[PDB]
Amino acid sequence: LHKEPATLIKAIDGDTLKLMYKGQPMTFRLLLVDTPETKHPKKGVEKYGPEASAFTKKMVENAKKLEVEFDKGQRTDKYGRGLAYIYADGKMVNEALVRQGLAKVAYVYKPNNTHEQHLRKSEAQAKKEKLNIWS
Repeated sequence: LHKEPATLIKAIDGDTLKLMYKGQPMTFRLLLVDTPETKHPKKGVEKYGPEASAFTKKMVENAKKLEVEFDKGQRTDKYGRGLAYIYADGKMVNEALVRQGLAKVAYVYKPNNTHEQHLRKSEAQAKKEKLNIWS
């Protein structure tokens, strides 16, 4: 796996970003994590949804550098969203959310599961610490 640069256009939700990648504007979905949603009329603003969204937003907006890292499987989902691990100043946004109890590890689709065990370890720790959704 390798990292490539991207530029923030817009943070949309806890787990969805609009980036400029290879000169094109693109929506990215964070791989392997589910954050509570702010969107949807069919749900509403779920609990911690707003918190997860502010966390993702500040972490990507305050970064000097953003990088995207595709996994080994498909790189877009059926909605045309890029599927990637996102890094802000070298720190993985997907892991940060999980480590804070602001996201669960998603149902996983091989072969797009390279950082699966890393994330599940951060998730067991946030659980252990009873943070946010594990409160």
